[PDB]
Amino acid sequence: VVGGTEAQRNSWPSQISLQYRSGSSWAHTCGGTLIRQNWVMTAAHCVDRELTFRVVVGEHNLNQNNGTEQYVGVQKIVVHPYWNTDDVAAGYDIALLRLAQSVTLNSYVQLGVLPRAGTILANNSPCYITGWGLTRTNGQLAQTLQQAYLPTVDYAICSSSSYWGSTVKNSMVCAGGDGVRSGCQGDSGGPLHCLVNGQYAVHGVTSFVSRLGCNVTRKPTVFTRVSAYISWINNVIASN
Ligand SMILES: [Ca+2]
Repeated sequence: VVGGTEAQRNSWPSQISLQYRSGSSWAHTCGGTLIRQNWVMTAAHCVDRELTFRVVVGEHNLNQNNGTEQYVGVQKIVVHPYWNTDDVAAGYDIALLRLAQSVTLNSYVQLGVLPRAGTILANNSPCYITGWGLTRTNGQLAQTLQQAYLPTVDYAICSSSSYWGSTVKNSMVCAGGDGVRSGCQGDSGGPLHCLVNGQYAVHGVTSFVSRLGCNVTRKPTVFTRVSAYISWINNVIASN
């Protein structure tokens, strides 16, 4: 997250760190949202590579013991069937991970609340992106979980020529674009949390930013629109 501030430890208890085994250790690669005790919602693109993956819940600082972490292997990966790695702009950038064990819920580990199907936010709706992604374009991952205030940019604006044009689809949510604050590499798969009727809900799964850079004016961060996938999510969980 570029232009973020450090999240308080218990602000976003559904945020998870998706990690892969790298030698004797593990490397953070993507965010995710805990949606059942044994299911995580992430981006399809985060799991294109044939890697060994684990999920960390109750994580705050990637580089030190928080005393709150639980570590769980990924048992099964279900990518949306229409996802195409050669075409992120087509959408469908969403995947569900079934965990090998059910995690224990507490102040640091909670299920993310999802919006009702079909919900579209009015332009400029207040949201926060969270993640351990790069803190600058071509920079380094954060150590501590970061948050950035990123108001939505509706489909009509976001898909206009000076923004993202045809690249953005109605199955996506755009947020930010101020040239200062944005998602960045390593935030992919994580939540966009938006405040509606007094409650934060996870309206987005972080999907992409501009090839030109993370915080680029009029290139808001783009998210898979969770409310477009409610039936698909339920169908997968019910059949697995
Ligand atoms: Ca830690």
